[PDB]
Amino acid sequence: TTTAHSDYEIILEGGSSSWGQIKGRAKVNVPAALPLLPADCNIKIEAKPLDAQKGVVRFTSQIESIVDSTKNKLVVEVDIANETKDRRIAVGEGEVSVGDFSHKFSFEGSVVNMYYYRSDAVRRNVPNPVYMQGRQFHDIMMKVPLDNKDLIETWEGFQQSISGGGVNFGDWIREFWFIGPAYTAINEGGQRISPIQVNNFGVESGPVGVSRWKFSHAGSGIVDSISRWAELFPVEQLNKPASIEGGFRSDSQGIEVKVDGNLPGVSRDAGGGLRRILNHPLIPLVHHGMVGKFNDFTVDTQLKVVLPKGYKIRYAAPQFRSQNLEEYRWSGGAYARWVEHVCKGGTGQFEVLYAQ
Amino acid sequence: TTTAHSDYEIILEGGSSSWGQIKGRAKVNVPAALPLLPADCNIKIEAKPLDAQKGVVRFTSQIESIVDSTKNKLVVEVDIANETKDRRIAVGEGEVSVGDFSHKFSFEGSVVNMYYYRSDAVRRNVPNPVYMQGRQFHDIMMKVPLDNKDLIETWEGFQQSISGGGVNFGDWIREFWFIGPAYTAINEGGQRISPIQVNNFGVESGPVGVSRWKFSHAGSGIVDSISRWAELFPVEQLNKPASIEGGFRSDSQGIEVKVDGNLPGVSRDAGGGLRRILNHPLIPLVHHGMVGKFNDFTVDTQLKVVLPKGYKIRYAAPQFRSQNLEEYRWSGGAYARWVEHVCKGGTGQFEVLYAQ
Amino acid sequence: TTTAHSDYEIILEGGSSSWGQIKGRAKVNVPAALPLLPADCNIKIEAKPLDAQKGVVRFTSQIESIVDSTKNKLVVEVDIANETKDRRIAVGEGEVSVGDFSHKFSFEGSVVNMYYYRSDAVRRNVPNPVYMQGRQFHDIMMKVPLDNKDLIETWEGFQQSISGGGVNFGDWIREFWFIGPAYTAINEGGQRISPIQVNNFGVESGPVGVSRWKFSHAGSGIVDSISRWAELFPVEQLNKPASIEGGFRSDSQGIEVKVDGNLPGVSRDAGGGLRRILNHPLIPLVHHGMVGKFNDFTVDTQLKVVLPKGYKIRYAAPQFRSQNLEEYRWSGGAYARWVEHVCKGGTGQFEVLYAQ
Ligand code: BCL
Ligand code: BCL
Ligand code: BCL
Ligand code: BCL
Ligand code: BCL
Ligand code: BCL
Ligand code: BCL
Ligand code: BCL
Ligand code: BCL
Repeated sequence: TTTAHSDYEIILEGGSSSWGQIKGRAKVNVPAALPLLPADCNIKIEAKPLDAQKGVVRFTSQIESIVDSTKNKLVVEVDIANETKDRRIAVGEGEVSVGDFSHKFSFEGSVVNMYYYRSDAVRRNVPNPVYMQGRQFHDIMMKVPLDNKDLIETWEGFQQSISGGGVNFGDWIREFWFIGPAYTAINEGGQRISPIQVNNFGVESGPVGVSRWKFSHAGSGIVDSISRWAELFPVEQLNKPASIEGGFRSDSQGIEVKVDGNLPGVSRDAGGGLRRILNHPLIPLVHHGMVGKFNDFTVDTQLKVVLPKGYKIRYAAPQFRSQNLEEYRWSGGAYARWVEHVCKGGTGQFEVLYAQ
Repeated sequence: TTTAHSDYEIILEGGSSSWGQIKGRAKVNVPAALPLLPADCNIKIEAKPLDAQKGVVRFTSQIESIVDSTKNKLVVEVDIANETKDRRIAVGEGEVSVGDFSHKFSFEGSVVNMYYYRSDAVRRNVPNPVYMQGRQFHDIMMKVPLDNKDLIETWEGFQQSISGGGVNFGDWIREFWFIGPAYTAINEGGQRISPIQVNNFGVESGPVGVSRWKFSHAGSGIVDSISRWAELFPVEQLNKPASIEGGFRSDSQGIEVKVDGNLPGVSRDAGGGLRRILNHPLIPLVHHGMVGKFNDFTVDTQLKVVLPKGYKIRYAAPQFRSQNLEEYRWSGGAYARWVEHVCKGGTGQFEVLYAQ
Repeated sequence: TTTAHSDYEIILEGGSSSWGQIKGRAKVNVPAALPLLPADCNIKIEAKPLDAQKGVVRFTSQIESIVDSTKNKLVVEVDIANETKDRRIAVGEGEVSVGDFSHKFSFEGSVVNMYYYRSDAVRRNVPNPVYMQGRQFHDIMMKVPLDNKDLIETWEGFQQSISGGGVNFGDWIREFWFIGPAYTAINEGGQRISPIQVNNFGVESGPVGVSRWKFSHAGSGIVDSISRWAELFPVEQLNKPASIEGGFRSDSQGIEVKVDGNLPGVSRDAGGGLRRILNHPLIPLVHHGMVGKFNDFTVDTQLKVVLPKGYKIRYAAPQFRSQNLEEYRWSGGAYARWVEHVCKGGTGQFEVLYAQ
């Protein structure tokens, strides 16, 4: 039969901490939807405080994959900091490699989040606001050394598309950028991508391809990068290194995945002396929903939540199945149906409130 | 197991009447997709003839909900009438309230429906036309007394967005307006929303926020508000009050709903001396289809149709299961699969033709 | 219970041939999603070499349907040839008929495919490239004799929409053109349709409606008409007539279909001395995915592959169930789950590599 076997774990820190140790694992005997298989991928993300006075974080990521025998790699190292409550800045470098090909880059970017409104009538009356509409502005400057024949070729293609295309370049680049079903997923999350504005495009003197470009993306409220702008970057809680790792193996007969992290932001002040496990980000559910409906499956799942010592759940919906002091478990019944729901694209709230 | 239990009833008036008494009830042990739960909502709609000579209808609606403990209310009272076969006019007032907040409004609007074509080649050859492409133009003037700090604040935000945004205001307002997955649902129904054109925005003298704005929406044929413009407002059949009521209760473990109404338009002349139960509106099926695929379910359903005395079904597909004179019932087999189909987004025709 | 019963067959030619005899049949006891039923349709397509020196193909198609008792017919005869590796030309004629109505047409068109990039870094490292982004330009000149009242009426409507609409005509025509859920399907495949540009619209002297119009369509890589431009027209392999036939019967209780063809392009050089059955086109899967999720179903399927004499499979994923020399069969297990997957919108690769 078709069965999804999964295990999730949440271990929460108490006091003034929002930190949690999270774990996930799943295996399902269904094909992945990728038109090129097998596909294996590993991701690691680390965030460490560089300067707590200026709120500078050193964010490092490494992604390695094998897709239909092609070996890929992305490495990135970036310094991130808020400048204002709406403007964040990033300065970094990295390298992208595919088989016998590689290219290096350096960049500087500013990202400005703009909520469409501010209302005390909403703030006073909605205890847990979810959908928050807005638009977010990117201004990117990037540099790539044109140190091989392939980089020269692609740079020349962009020179032709930018000069030839005119107003069409910034418009038509969107379907090049959002390759395959990444394009389809834009509308799926109530998201919009503006045309690209080219401020600078040129070759510096070996030769270096230089560019400065801008775009905005917007959301009707599902887009967490906009609705939860401050929360998604919990620099104020980063008093030590945080890290997350994920990995999957897939082919036309199965998918297997494991995630483990230790990071701030797992819990949040819910008000009235209560705390919550953070609201589930909506984009992962909505996007995974585009693949989660291709095969009927039974659910064999368990969630384990371990609160800090002397703390207890005050409200849980779906209700936990069993308890032993600070440890709570969810399996079968209502929780298994919620698991099926969210794997298929559902965004139905699973809420956990705790205190003491 | 996961089971959808539902009951539907249709009681038809005969002679020159298109009226029917409709009833629906359903319960399913699945979470709702709302990222904020529990959520309960009740709706009541009434339409009464004010002036049959001018074809003026008094349309009143009241919606009350509780979402994650927040109490909401919408009350609206409107005078509606056709001016031409394409232009309808509406003059009304209402109130929107959320928790400790409330605001009143008055409005005047004109809505012009424009079918993209008229063809006798289509009219002569298609006995039951469904997809009809068109565009529909709204021209709205609205007034809100700015009688609290919140209204002043929001009005000021709109003053900044309208003057600052310029051409961007009418464009970017769409993702603010179609909150969360309402934005996603636009494309889902083959629907389009034009940018908003601001004709007037200002403060009148307490202070009153005044605005006049325009937009058009279009459809490729699924949009019933366009394809079935005259049919959706059966003023010619409104010789007495019509009314409909609906209510639901939902949380992360279940959904329960009941609908009951007595209204014209339930049956329609099918031609050749036959009558049909009206074609199923496509938008409800297509939109509910965005939530109906999150959990596998078994179907426990029944539809009961009661024709007027001495009338009989001449054709039914899916075929009814049983009959007793003017009463017909559908359950199990083909009908249960059609029920599953339409709950998931399917628009497959279920046709009932009757006469005598 | 709900069961999809299907049988597929592939018989491959060897040596320098890419030709294959393909067969498909399926029956499922579910309603079709069409809001007008019953619906039966037959299609026949033939391609024959007219001139191998100029690479001219005579492509003929005939489509006949009955939808809710309305009898329809489309007949087309066209001369197609590549002019360059990016530009193809078509010159043809046909007739569209619905019930008591009919109209004839003649046309000339050029279609220019434009891949967004060319990269040797991609070519050297990706053994089987799938997503290829691009845009494709249509330039159509068409003529219809206005020999009945209906043609005069529609021509007059277009005269009003073109002169009245101005810039709006080319924009709003898209929802008229992509009737019903054809509009929704555009975004679904990561596809874009540009506004129509009208170069010529007029009446010639009986009266003939004349028009010249242009549009482009683009894809993020799922759009096979763009990604696989040369492959979808295998003129170099057309040394004799190729033909395909398909037919379906559907209503609110069932769907039944059969396809049979004999055509080039069924196999392709995979490199390294290996051959593959061609990559599955993504658009059919993605589009059928919009209807394939409305009813849970069990899978009763078989695929039979017959290689040319002395050839063997070197790799198959999902793995074949059984073998007897050059004959291989897939049924149950992993293949049945892949069948369920692709019927619901999944694009997960099923790969067959063979040699000798
Ligand atoms: C298909 C399954 C669903 C899903 C199903 C569930 C379920 C079921 C539960 C949670 C729970 C939680 N999930 Mg979730 N969740 C998804 C994806 C996300 C993402 C994300 C960035 O993608 C985030 C930030 C979260 C966040 C959270 C917290 C709100 C919460 C506690 C952590 C936990 O138990 O994790 C468990 C870890 C996982 C489910 C692993 C998810 C891995 C995702 C799919 C990303 C894999 C990326 C891969 C390794 C690399 C991709 C590389 C690119 C190809 C380049 N989820 C995916 C899409 N999630 C729990 C909760 O609500 O507690 C109150 C809970 O019970
Ligand atoms: C995802 C939705 C939005 C988006 C939302 C945001 C948000 C929100 C932010 C940025 C930020 C930035 N974005 Mg942006 N961004 C988008 C698309 C782009 C594209 C592109 C070509 O598509 C580019 C070039 C950029 C460029 C940039 C840089 C200017 C800057 C830092 C990026 C970086 O370091 O990434 C390197 C990172 C990776 C390669 C992996 C990231 C994987 C995912 C996204 C991580 C989620 C967190 C995970 C669940 C938990 C991590 C825990 C660890 C313990 C830390 N964005 C899309 C349209 N972007 C950030 C910034 O610093 O601005 C100044 C910022 O705050
Ligand atoms: C934000 C995007 C990342 C990036 C991410 C990747 C990834 C991921 C991949 C490549 C790959 C390729 N990249 Mg790179 N690449 C960047 C910058 C560059 C620059 C440059 C001078 O800035 C050049 C010449 C190249 C060149 C190339 C090709 C040689 C190579 C294969 C074709 C292709 O898919 O191109 C894709 C080209 C781009 C993504 C960006 C090109 C930028 C141009 C030249 C200048 C700016 C144009 C405009 C203002 C902004 C465009 C925004 C992007 C569409 C997101 N990249 C930056 C640092 N690039 C692929 C590869 O290795 O294949 C074997 C691959 O998988
Ligand atoms: C999920 C289930 C499907 C659905 C499944 C079925 C089934 C199954 C049957 C019909 C049947 C009919 N339906 Mg239907 N139908 C839906 C929604 C609609 C809507 C609408 C405005 O939403 C309309 C006008 C109709 C109209 C009709 C008639 C064509 C026909 C006879 C009435 C009847 O039996 O009703 C029964 C009543 C219902 C199914 C209740 C539907 C309630 C919908 C979901 C709206 C609830 C709104 C809620 C109370 C308030 C929302 C407030 C906002 C949040 C602010 N349906 C929903 C989306 N319908 C029958 C038929 O074809 O007869 C020939 C039949 O057998
Ligand atoms: C729904 C698809 C279209 C749409 C289609 C139509 C159609 C069609 C008509 C209007 C009408 C109007 N619309 Mg409009 N309209 C849309 C979006 C809007 C928006 C907005 C901010 O989104 C606004 C402000 C308006 C504004 C207006 C007013 C000018 C006018 C009367 C509205 C009213 O009284 O509602 C108060 C009503 C409610 C709060 C509840 C309505 C719930 C649903 C929509 C009712 C369906 C009927 C139900 C199944 C059966 C009822 C039976 C009873 C016995 C009567 N429309 C969307 C884009 N609109 C009507 C008019 O009079 O024009 C002059 C008209 O005929
Ligand atoms: C057609 C839309 C309805 C309407 C429906 C609702 C609903 C439903 C809700 C609110 C809520 C709010 N409304 Mg109101 N509201 C209208 C008219 C107004 C006017 C005005 C002077 O005309 C003002 C100042 C306000 C102000 C406010 C906020 C104080 C409040 C919380 C923020 C928010 O969501 O705003 C939303 C603001 C709007 C929907 C319209 C603002 C119109 C502006 C000021 C003038 C016209 C601008 C432009 C020409 C047209 C915009 C079209 C709309 C986007 C649909 N509304 C009209 C009568 N409003 C929410 C609330 O109570 O939260 C606690 C809430 O749930
Ligand atoms: C719903 C089912 C899926 C589907 C499921 C499968 C399965 C399962 C298998 C293949 C296989 C193959 N399919 Mg497929 N396939 C679909 C549609 C397509 C289309 C197309 C133009 O629509 C093409 C070109 C192909 C091509 C191919 C080859 C890559 C491969 C070998 C041929 C074969 O076995 O065919 C079998 C024939 C069919 C499945 C019939 C498909 C008929 C489609 C739905 C079109 C019917 C049109 C109708 C008659 C007329 C419409 C008229 C309009 C209304 C005007 N498929 C549909 C959408 N296909 C096999 C493979 O991968 O081998 C390695 C395999 O095992
Ligand atoms: C499908 C995605 C694209 C598209 C992709 C392409 C591609 C790719 C090509 C054309 C070609 C042409 N297109 Mg175009 N075209 C689109 C929409 C249109 C529309 C429209 C009103 O929507 C029009 C008027 C045209 C017009 C034209 C003509 C200029 C020309 C020949 C058409 C013809 O003979 O069809 C008559 C055909 C039919 C009525 C049936 C076709 C059914 C499907 C599409 C066939 C698939 C092949 C099947 C799986 C296997 C066949 C095997 C046989 C043994 C041959 N296109 C959409 C947006 N078009 C071709 C050309 O010659 O250009 C110069 C060409 O190469
Ligand atoms: C590429 C499109 C095909 C075509 C495919 C079909 C199909 C399929 C159907 C009709 C049907 C109709 N067609 Mg025809 N039709 C074409 C050309 C024409 C021309 C013309 C002088 O060129 C005229 C006057 C007509 C007229 C008509 C109507 C009398 C009739 C019913 C209304 C309707 O759906 O119209 C649809 C009208 C069109 C599809 C095209 C009209 C073109 C106009 C007059 C001139 C060009 C305008 C602009 C530059 C380009 C528009 C592109 C299209 C939107 C795809 N067609 C060409 C050859 N037509 C329907 C029917 O028989 O109903 C009983 C039907 O099912």
